[PDB]
Amino acid sequence: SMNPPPPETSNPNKPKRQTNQLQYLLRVVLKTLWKHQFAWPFQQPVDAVKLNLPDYYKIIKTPMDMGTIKKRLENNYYWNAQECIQDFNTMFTNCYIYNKPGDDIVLMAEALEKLFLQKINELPTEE
Ligand SMILES: Cc1ccsc1CNc1cnn(C)c(=O)c1Cl
Repeated sequence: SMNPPPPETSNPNKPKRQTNQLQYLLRVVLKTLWKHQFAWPFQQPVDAVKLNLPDYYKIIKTPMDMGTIKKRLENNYYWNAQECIQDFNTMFTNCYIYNKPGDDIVLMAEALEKLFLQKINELPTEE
């Protein structure tokens, strides 16, 4: 079973903003997670072919990854911070739903999620 098309990172029909919260989401939140030692499995869409996960996209119908989020932030895809926060949460949720407690990938997601929560706890108020 092939990979699906990746999530959209460009859509000229979609209204966009550059906001201080979205800037924080790139400069602080994404940056922190991206540089982490456990970031690598999450830096691009799950390649179900290479990774021999033929049931992945049967189970996971809203795929998300930090490669996609990074592109969405750098290319100003979002209207608001909540959209981006939802993408991160979708990414973590997918990992927990597909895998089992104590799997390496789940421990990796937990570490990244801890940092995610720490950083969005201090999301600045809108300017
Ligand atoms: C590359 C790697 C590292 C530990 S397990 C694994 C392959 N499978 C993966 C990869 N990424 N993600 C997000 C998954 O949920 C699954 Cl199950």
